[PDB]
Amino acid sequence: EELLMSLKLKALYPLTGGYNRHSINPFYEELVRPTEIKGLWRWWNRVLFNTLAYSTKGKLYTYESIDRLFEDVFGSENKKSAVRLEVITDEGNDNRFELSYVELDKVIDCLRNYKRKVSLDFIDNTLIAEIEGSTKIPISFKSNLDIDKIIKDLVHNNKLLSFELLGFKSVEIDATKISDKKILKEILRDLITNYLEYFNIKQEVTFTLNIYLDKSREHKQNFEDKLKFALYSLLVFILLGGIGRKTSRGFGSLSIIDVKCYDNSICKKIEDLAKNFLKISSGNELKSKIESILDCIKNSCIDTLYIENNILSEIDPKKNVVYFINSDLFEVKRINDKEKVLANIYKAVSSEGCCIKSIITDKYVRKSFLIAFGGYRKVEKDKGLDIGFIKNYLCETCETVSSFNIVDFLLSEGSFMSDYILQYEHRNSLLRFKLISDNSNNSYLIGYILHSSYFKKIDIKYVRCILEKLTYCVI
Amino acid sequence: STQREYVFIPITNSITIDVKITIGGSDHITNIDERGIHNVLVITGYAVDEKNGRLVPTLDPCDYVKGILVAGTPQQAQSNDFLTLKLPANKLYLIRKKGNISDDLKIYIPYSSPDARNSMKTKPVSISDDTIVNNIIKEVFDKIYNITQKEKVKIEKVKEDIKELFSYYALEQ
Amino acid sequence: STQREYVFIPITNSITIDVKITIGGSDHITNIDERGIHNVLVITGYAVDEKNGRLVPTLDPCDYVKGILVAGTPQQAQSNDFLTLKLPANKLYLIRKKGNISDDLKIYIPYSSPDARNSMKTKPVSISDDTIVNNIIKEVFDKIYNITQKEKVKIEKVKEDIKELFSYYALEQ
Amino acid sequence: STQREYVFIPITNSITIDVKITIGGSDHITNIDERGIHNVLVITGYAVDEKNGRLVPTLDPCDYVKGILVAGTPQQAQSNDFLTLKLPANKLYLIRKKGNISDDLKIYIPYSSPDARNSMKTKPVSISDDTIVNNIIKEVFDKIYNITQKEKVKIEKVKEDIKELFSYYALEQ
Amino acid sequence: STQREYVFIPITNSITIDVKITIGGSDHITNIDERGIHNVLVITGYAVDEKNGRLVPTLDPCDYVKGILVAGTPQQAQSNDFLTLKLPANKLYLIRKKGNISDDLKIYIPYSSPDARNSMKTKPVSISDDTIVNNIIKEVFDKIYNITQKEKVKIEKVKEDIKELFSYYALEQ
Repeated sequence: EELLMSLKLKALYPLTGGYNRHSINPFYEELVRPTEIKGLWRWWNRVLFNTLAYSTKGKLYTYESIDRLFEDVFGSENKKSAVRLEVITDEGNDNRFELSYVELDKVIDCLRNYKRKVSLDFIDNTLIAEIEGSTKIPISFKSNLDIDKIIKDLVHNNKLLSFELLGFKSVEIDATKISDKKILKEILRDLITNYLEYFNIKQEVTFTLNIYLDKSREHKQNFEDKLKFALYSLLVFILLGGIGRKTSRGFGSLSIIDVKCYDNSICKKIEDLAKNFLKISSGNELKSKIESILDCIKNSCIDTLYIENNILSEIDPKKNVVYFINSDLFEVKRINDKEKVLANIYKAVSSEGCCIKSIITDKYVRKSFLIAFGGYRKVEKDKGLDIGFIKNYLCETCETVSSFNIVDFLLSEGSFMSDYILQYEHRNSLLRFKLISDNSNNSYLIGYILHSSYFKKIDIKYVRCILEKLTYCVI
Repeated sequence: STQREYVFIPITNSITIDVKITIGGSDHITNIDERGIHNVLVITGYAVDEKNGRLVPTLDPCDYVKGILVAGTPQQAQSNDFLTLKLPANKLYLIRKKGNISDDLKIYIPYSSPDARNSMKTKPVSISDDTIVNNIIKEVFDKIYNITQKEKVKIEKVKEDIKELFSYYALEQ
Repeated sequence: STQREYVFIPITNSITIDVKITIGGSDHITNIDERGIHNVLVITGYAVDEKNGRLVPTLDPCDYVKGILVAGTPQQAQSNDFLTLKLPANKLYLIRKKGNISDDLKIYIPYSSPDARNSMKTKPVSISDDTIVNNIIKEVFDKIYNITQKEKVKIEKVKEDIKELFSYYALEQ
Repeated sequence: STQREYVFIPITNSITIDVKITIGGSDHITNIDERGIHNVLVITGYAVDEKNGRLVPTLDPCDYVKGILVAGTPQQAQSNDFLTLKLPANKLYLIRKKGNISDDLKIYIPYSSPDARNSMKTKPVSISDDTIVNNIIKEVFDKIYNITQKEKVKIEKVKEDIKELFSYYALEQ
Repeated sequence: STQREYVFIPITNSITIDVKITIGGSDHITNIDERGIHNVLVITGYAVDEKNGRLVPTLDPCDYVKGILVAGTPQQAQSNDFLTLKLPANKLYLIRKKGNISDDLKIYIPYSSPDARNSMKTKPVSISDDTIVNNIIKEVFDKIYNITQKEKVKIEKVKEDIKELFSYYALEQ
């Protein structure tokens, strides 16, 4: 009903996803999805709210109760959202992915009457369709988009990209039974489209995130307060997260290019806080700005008003898991070249990485650290390394050397949290890297670690400079 | 010509007579107003020298000391064992920074010798022992920021955060 | 016992005559284990001084320099200019850290005076332009390390590793 | 430097006269480390000529032969009809790669004049019927690899592979 | 700064000397890139006066004048006629949006005081009779957008919407 506040934003190497899991498809390109922005804003709002409610009342609330609490600004199945998102990309016109021609029919001959895997590799500036059955053929095509030979080697070097590329790189054809050139040609044509679309990575996407507020939602009970907290959290999302895939590894990292507030009584305390980022001379300046905006909420912002409402629900520390920001962990550096940093994040967060190998030794703690802070990791009950060592280091009781002790991680009595830390595949990373920029070429690197409810009195003192040394090595 | 001086917060009694100047000009970097302490400085890589309280250097970035900035130069009986430093007000790692700065500051750190004949086993130290707490609330914080019990009758706040905002690493030798 | 000296790796050739002994010890900290340089040290807060290349201590926690360290004795008519210190070998931010240590060692470090005369604006710089990698591989590595053509023959490894790894901050004046 | 020779493997055994180097030096690529074969070279765009076994250069990429490549000299009476040239060890197409080489490789290859008389239509040839292979592991995989019968007794690990890891194309003439 | 001129698109020819800037800058709101026009602008409650065409204000919500947006000042004949205004780039009802907004613009619209002398009834108008379309494609779409004939041969593609898109209202008394 009324334009609340505009934002000019910038995202670097965004890895947005569509139905085909790529930013481009035979029908359109979408480098930024307003749905992802809405969902990530809600996620960051919940994280920020738990940070608030924990830095005062030491409590933590379930995501259900929080979402029910904020459903006046964010809407639910019982109320339409009060804020409406509109992303506008400049030069975000109607492009798509066209694959004009691919010269198959020679890769098909070495396929027929066989059961061969067909890997692809795109290095050497040409597409070479390797065959598991020990055969290699180069393919000639001419496509709509032009892979800029910087993205190629970027994907080549970034061991994280080259990994998630495994899923768009091959098929296992079976041509023993009846197998005609037409369907084989279509199989490999779609394989080639899938591979080629992975390379729509355009650094420095600029877009305008407009936000409209429905004035009909007048001060129902605490609307202005909820809304001001939502805007605080949107700013914190722009300053601590990115959009798309692998945001916890540097990609999609957002940056503020300009901010314009249109309803002063609401966004006047956020437009200034955003000007507070349109220019950043040095790193510690940025770290100071971050801690300022973070503490500004924990005590300086409105109050503990609705935290005293009977709509919330305390978590069960053994069956629920929430995250919340910890201001003590906000390492900052300065980049001077982004691609190299994005490449070295791997060495930072890999169990055999030569930037954490040299920060943690005896390796078990090393595994442990990742398994507690680096998201899900495929653990095996087959070769001893699981036996005891990680099982003893994550244990909340039973020793006092591991600077991290999971709340409900029991030796041989693993009930839930063992089956979540070691079995749940979709577990985010607490250790996250963001790449920020001012309107000059001052590129920094926020490192930070989200605080999780499943920790039993984390040693903040230890990781505070383990994380510092990690930021040191990747830069 | 507008200098400043850095003062630490130990668990020892080495704080009282370190500088002469309490004003110098008209402003100080560390501040106190209704909310807590501002511009609390942190110098990384340095530990304290509690016996003759000074800053002992090491090769650790994890080594750090949190302290206070006043306006002045030390006692005008120094410059043989201290570390001066002219910085453009950016390279300083403040804490709870509020106001705008001069973009030119001269800082003075109480510096010491490495005494390279023993193993530097640095130890983390918190701020406790309300004896020394209540001591430094006035012996260095009312010797400088006297305002307490005139306008800063809310001295509990200064208490609240000096118990937590400060900590360091020392040598205990 | 165990004593070594740190050298940094700048863009300039201010490293040539600063020591008496090149080898010193049968065991160096930075062994070339066929994979490139190993166990390299990073120094935080310090910036190089290309004109008389040494290390000035900035209290900036984001400033840093990274170089190697090996045994020897740096022109014993010194220590009015070097920060020589012994440490239990673990406070070092040793990157590429391959093997175990002796849990104590003394070390020399080059050091320029405080020099509180100007605005210490710093500037980051890397090691590219292999022509400026040949001079070092001949004058810092072919000097200190005889590993050249005795164990590894594809020097290209350590060449790219020194033209990618060592990057630091210079005070540019 | 580096000098090596490649030996194809057909369904027949006409290669009783082969490379002489048994011990020779300290480099052999098609090693077998308790897991089967590693670093089998695939010469693409060729076909075998088992009757005087020689890789017949065609222009169709689907054609390929797979065989052993090791350090050695063919006969001291070769380099006449063989194909020989040097490559920097990053261009040859190996499989089951376990390590790299010294980035240099000069290999003799069994080559032929393509005999542009009878139009060379190929056919996939497998390696089955261990009745043949059972002697190949004594006529080739022992004539050079006396490693057998003393070091490793997981022989099927190096039998069932050759039953499927070894195949090629032949001009049928 | 940035100022825009509202060249409405009627089937009249009285719009020859209507700009004091041809292009001047590098930013036109209305564009043409191989698909048609963009950012055509509509102003409701206004009827042109094609007999010396000027935007006359009626209070009717069902009038509308559609035109293109170009940059510049009016003629050197201004300050009495145009209804200049500064809008925050979101008050613009732009048909066929393609780009973004400068977040604030100066617009000049050729405005005529209503001349409250007659019942100012009006009538809709559609742009037909390609003769006038042809002459306006030279008058404005070669004089403003000389990009025609440089790449754009699909003028009939544009002529199509010119015959369709820029309907308007005029008093026609």
